[PDB]
Formats: sequence, C-alpha cells, structure tokens
Amino acid sequence: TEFLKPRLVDIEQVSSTHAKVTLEPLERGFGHTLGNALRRILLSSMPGCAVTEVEIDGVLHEYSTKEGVQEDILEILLNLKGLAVRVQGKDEVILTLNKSGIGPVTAADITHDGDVEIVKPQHVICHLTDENASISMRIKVQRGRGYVPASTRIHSEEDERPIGRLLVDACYSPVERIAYNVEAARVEQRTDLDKLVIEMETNGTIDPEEAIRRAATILAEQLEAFVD
Amino acid sequence: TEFLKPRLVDIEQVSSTHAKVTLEPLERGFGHTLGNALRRILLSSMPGCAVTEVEIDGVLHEYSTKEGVQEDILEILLNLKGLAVRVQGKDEVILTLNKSGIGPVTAADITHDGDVEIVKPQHVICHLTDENASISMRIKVQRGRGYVPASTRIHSEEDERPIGRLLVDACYSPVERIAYNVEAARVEQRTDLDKLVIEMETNGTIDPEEAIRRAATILAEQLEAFVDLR
Amino acid sequence: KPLVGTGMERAVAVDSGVTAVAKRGGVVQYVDASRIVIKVNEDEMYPGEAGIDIYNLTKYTRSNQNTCINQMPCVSLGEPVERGDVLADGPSTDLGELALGQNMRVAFMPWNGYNFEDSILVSERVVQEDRFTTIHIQELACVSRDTKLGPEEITADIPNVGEAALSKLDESGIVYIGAEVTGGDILVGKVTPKGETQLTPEEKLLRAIFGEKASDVKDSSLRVPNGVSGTVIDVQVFTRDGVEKDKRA
Amino acid sequence: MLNTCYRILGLKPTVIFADQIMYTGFAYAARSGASVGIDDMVIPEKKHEII
Amino acid sequence: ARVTVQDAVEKIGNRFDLVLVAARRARQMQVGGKDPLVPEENDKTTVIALREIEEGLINNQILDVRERQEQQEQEAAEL
Amino acid sequence: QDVVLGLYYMTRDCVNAKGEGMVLTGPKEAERLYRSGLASLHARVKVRIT
Amino acid sequence: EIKELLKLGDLPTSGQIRLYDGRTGEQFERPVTVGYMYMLKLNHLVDDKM
Repeated sequence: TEFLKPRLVDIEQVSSTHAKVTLEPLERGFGHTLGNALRRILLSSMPGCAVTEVEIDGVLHEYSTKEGVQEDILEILLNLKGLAVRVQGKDEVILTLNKSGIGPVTAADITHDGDVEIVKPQHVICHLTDENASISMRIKVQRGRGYVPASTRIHSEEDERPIGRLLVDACYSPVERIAYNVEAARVEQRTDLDKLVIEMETNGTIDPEEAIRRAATILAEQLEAFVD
Repeated sequence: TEFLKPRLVDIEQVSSTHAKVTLEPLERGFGHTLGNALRRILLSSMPGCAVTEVEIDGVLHEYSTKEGVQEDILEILLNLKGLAVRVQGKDEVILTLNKSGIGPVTAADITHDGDVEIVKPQHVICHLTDENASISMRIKVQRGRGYVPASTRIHSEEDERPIGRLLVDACYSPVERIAYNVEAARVEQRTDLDKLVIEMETNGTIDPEEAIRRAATILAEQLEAFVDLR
Repeated sequence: KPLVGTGMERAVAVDSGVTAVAKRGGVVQYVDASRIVIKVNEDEMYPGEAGIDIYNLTKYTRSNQNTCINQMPCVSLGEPVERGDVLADGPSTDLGELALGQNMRVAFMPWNGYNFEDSILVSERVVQEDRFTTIHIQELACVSRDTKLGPEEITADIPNVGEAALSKLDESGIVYIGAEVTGGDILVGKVTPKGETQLTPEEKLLRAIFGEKASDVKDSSLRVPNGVSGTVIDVQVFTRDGVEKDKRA
Repeated sequence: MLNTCYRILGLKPTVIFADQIMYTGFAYAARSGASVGIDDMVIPEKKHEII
Repeated sequence: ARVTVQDAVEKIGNRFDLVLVAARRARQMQVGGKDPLVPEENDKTTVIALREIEEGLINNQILDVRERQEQQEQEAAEL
Repeated sequence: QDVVLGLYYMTRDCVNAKGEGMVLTGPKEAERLYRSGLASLHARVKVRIT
Repeated sequence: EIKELLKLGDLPTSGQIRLYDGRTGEQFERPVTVGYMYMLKLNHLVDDKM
C-alpha cells in the first residue's frame, strides 16, 4: 500500500455563490471516482429548504388569470421556486405575502418569521401593473434534500392533494449546478496521476466548501457498515 | 438529517472465485453512488500477490528452449503469472520448484513455505514429456497492487542485474471482473429504499468479504482530504 | 484463431509451408519444444527403413521484416495422428488455421473524441494480457576489416571505456547469451588502428592531465542501436581460414 | 455559429467558444451511445416492386 | 498575448510590423537586460514584449523615443 | 464527426419524453434535471434564458 | 442465420447491448452495438516511425 492522499490546495472564491477548487495530487483513477460520487450526492441528496405549496387568493388553479398582474400564475410559481429561503428551527414554515399598489413585489414584502431568513430580499416574485390591484398568497416552505419535482411527488404521495393548492418544484439542495473535470497531475516519477477540479454552483444558503464537506461526511457514514 | 446507513446482510458465496454480496437498505441514489465508486477501487486499488521473478536452471533467457518440455519458456512464465498464491506473513517469498519424470508439472510440486498457501494446486505450469527430463526453477512472488509490467520494471531499479533472472508481468490486483446491480429490498414500508448486489469474480487469494472491507477503507482514507482539510 | 473466418484459413496456413505437417500418419513417439518424432502406421510405413519421421521444428528465428518465427508442437505426447494433419503450428497459425491477429469485444459508440477520425480506444486489459505484444528479432553484425594502417582486433581491451560497458562482455569481448542490453551498451568489442594523429595542444594537455593518452588503435565497437533494446538470444562467429580465433569462437 | 461569433465578438471569444463546442460536442456524443447495427439500415418494403 | 496576439495587433496595426517591434523589445531584454514594464509573471521575453505592446507601452515611435534618450544622453556626456 | 453528432443529439427535440412542458429557472436547472435523471435532452420545456 | 445463432447464446437479435460508462456508472442513452471483431496489428509501429 503506497496510499497517496491529495490535499485541498487552493479555493478560488470568485463569489460567495460560485467558488472553484483545485485538488492535488490524487492517485490515478480516483480522479473521476470522487469527482462523480460527490457530484451525485451534491445534486440529489443535499439538504436545504424550498417552496413546496403556494396558495394565492382569487386563484383556483395555476393556469387561471389575476387582473393587474404581469406574470401568468405559472411564471409566479417559477419565481418562488428560485426564492432562496433558510428555515433555522422548524422543518416546515408557511409564510404570508400581502402587498398592493404599483411596484415589483420583492421577497422583502413577505412577513419574516422569528427563525426564517429570506436570502435575496430584492428577488422579484410578481409585478403589480395597476395601482388598484393587490396580491395575497400563503407560501409553504418545507425542508428535504436534493431535487423533488411536482411530477415525482404526485407519483409518490397520493394523499391529500386539494384543488387550489398550487404545487411548486422544490430546489432544496442549495446546489444549482455542479461540474468536476480532470486533466493530468505531473509529479517526480508518476505522470499518470490526475488532479480533480470541481466547480459547484450554490444559491447562498450553504457555502460551496461547506456543502462538499457534508457530502463527504454522508459518504463516510455509509462506510460505517464496511468496518474499516 | 435522516442519515440512513446500510449494513452488510448476506454474502452468497457460489464459489471461492465468484461471490455475490447483498447490501441494504440504501437511501435513493446511494445504490449507484457506492456501486460504481467501489467497483473502481475493487478493480484497480486492491492489493494481491503475483509472480515477479523466475529463475530456471539451464535457461539463459525466456526465448530459449528446454529439452524434454512441450512448452517454450515464455509459455511457462505465462502460466506462473496466473499462479494463485497467498503469502500470509512477509511481502516477498521465493519458492523452489524441482520435479522430474513423465507428467504435467502442477502447482503442488512447489515446496510450500511455512506461511505460503498455493490456492490452486492442480494449476498447470509445465508439461514433462521425457522421463529422463527434470526441471528446476526459483519462483519469486511479491505483493503489490494493480498491474506492474516487466517493461515498467526493467526501466527503474536494476541495481543487481544477474543473468539468468527472468522478469514477469505482475498481475497483482486479485479482482478479474466485478459488476454491481440494484434490486428491491422489501424492508419495512420504505418502498423507495432498495439494496445493492456486488457480484465479484476474483482469483483464489483475496476473500470476497475481506476485499470489500479493504475497498471501503481505501475510499474513506481518500475522503480524509475532503472531511478534515475542509 | 479467428472466431469469424471463411474456412480458407486452414488451406492458407498449411500450403504456406510454415506449419510442420505429417508426411505419414501414425503415433507420436516423442514430443518436445525442439522436435517431434512420429512412428508411422504399418500400411503407409515403408518396408526398408525403421519408419520414424523426424521434424526438428524451426525455433525463435528472424524474418526479413525482423519479426519472429517459432514452430510450437500442437499435438501431445503419444497422440494418434492422421497423414497430412498439422503436427506443429507456425507463427501465425493455430490448430492448422491461419491466425493473423486477435479477436476481441468491440463496442461501436463515440467516446470523448478519443475515437475521433478512426482513432482507436483500447482497454489497459488488452495491453496487460500482452496479447498484441509482438516479438522483433534483430540482426546486427560486427566486422573486423583490414585498413591501410593495419588489421582490426576484437578484444575486451578497448581504449576509453567504463566498466559498465565491459561488464556484460566476456574475455574475448563478446556479450553473453541472455544478457539484456539498451542503446549505448557494447555487443562486440571492436578496435581499429589509427595513425599517430596530430593531437591539438589543448587535447595533449588534457591527455597529460589524466595520463590516459589515446593509443595507436582507436575504436569502432558494435553497440546497441540508439533507443532500441532487448535480450541477446544468439551469437554466431564467422572467422576466415587462417586468422586467429577468439576463445569465445 | 462561429462565423456569426467571429464577426460580432472577435478572435478571443470564438477560440474559446470553438473549444467549448468541441468539448461538449464530444462529451454528449459519448453520452448518446449512438451506434451502428444491421437493423439500422432500413430497406423500403417496396424495393422489389420498383425494380 | 498568451495564446491570442489580436489585442497587440489592434494596437499597432500591421501583423508584420508587430513582429518587428516585439522582436526589437525582446532583444533588449534578451541581451541588453532591460527591466520589464509588465510584471514578468514567469513568461518568455517574447510574451513580455507582446504584453507591453497590448497595453500600449511599447511602440515603433516609443521605441525610437527611448533609443534616442539613451543614445543622445551618452552623446551629451561626450559633447 | 462526433462533435456535430453530439450537439445535434442535444438540441433536437422528441415527443413528450421525460418531463415535457415543465418550467425551469435557467440553463443550470436544465442541467440539474438532466444529470438528476428527470428530463430527456429532447423534452419540450419552457425555460427562462437571458 | 446470424440472428438465429444469437438466440442460441441467449443474446439479442439486435446485436446491440445496454452498456454503462465505467467512469460514471450510469447507462448510455441507447443500446450500443458490441461483439467480437478480429483485429490485426500492422507493421507500422510508432517506435520505428518517431
């Protein structure tokens, strides 16, 4: 056993949301092994919070029309999918959004809960065109991990699904995009080594580095069954 | 955090070479995550023992011909590459092979060392045609990992260069073929949750359960870099 | 063997002459890497002689393209053999059928442009099996000629040489059979007469600094071609009738 | 695309764009697993009629 | 400058007179041992010259200004 | 060769497929559904692109 | 005759099998033609050509 472990070299933090990572020198063939195995957990298995249900007043379904509002109800739901939310204490919070007059309805118009932080308050949710018009909705955020769409939830849960409740595709894993590349590690004698280069794309609730650390933890927790 | 860890259930050992290992319960997505990541370490990173050096008496090189033997020396070396051997204590053991008279020289004709087990004794090495003919050789088995060729080894060390020493491509990694499946678990009410069947097809030496234990160890030791160092 | 043949493989391998074939059928009395002796059946066997055919098989030998030629016995010790059956396989033949290369599991699908323009992606496993590994026997000659200044010597006694070169040579100055050699290594120690050449003063100083001054006889030893490298399988010595012989010869 | 990009943006953008097109093109070609079987060579049922 | 020499060509004009200026400045740092204006960043004298042209520090006219400065300063120590 | 065939396979659409007529935040959530294994590269979808 | 022989070895008529990427583990999107082609090492070897 000539166990050669890499070590975390440089973390190029371009933003708090996008950050690059270089790793060297990794042993040949473990370039893609950790790169993919991590990418998979970070896409589907990562925990975070996301809009699951919405319920707007004057709205019986997502296809219907509200007067004095630019976006179709579907396009409003799309904006709520991409609403960054961090629930600190509870696993489920239903937030209330009431607002009137001419203005782009931002994420700051939602009533903040004692233990709920809206990460981008300037995030657009709806545009009010008429001053006479007003919008009201109840936005349910739940916690899970990875990516659970409305189509893969109607399949699993055939429990209570009542008319008017608008389902929204949940982006719980703070990870938006993630990509690992490998070229080639040159050492002294070894030249068939590879250097893993992953570019994770987060939203802001979770740090790039943090998310990776958690994904490696979940993987090592699975290795507890296999003793060593 | 609903951290749901699998456990080793059952190891269906159909043969000493081929053995199935079932793994459940796995939370959705972890079946293929461990499946492939393990398959990769089990192909390439597994340590095993392999014939590295041979030294036959009356043989100056591997291309020559020995009298009273059907095989050319190359074909004998080939047979020793694939000789199943397990060294228990040391990393390097040099075994002696002397044998005479009419018969197929099997692996059992090698003098077994106190801490050396020859896994397939009926393994063919050479065919003696003449009764008058006798063969004598010194087979060095060393332990390593992966595949170390004789061409990679004839261009690095070479401090002592004794004429009459035949180097052989080392087939160290014990795993020949490996393929993971994913199947229904039928546990409590989980439904989603399933299991992971790792079908391993190895030589004699490395034991299925033992090997999977080592492969999980190597993965966790490489993860030290992503858990400890941030 | 080829898995997907036409059938002509066996006609080609046998008619090619490279396969040793049974002149008369019978039982094989003696089998060996070097030769096969077959005792013939009474009906075909001639009444005069013993009726035992000898086939001394041509062994790892050079081709015109510096490739390998070996005949391996493809029948076992004391096996019943019919007339016109293949007793021994040639370099590119297997149980009598023509075997030019190797058949393998091939998948037709692109791969990250590593099969761009008919570029080919092969597993390490094919290289590990040494199955597409080829033998290249190579012939290099060392000639002692006669210059104006005198006849050339072949001895291990060579001016300007480290012990690394002279190590694999014997007393006569010829490499041992079986000795692995790489570019630079001397195979046959040849030394040539040279007139007492005008040493430049700087050279005369440098030769006087170490003391080792060049002798009348220079040097022209046969050494392994630059970059090429293998194992010495054979050495053949042709001395003229009346010239002093090496002890190796 | 690269001719458009050359006239709009410049040399640098094209060289990087051309590369990225190459990278993704190879990689998604590999994903596709596109292949060539004997059944992929469909003959019309009406060939013997036409002849 | 590193791959792309388009920015350096846009600054002088001619692809040919660019090579002539870059080589002149390359030869100054190669023999004369002039100090670079751009951070070295561990590149060859060729790329330093291109960087300096891209930024608009080295030019056919600027090089003649600076040659006349060093030349005529020594001519004034004489006269 | 491969490169054209790859971009061709990517861009071309197909009837429904996995996840037809969905609605995605951006080009990165499209890569999220494809690598997550919930949409074919050939699904007709509305996506926000700038 | 070839397809008939394929059924004798319990292999598909198509002579295309579902392959999986060794790096990733996930499947290629479509069945891929795989089988045994007798290939040949030509004398144009790179050690001589370089």
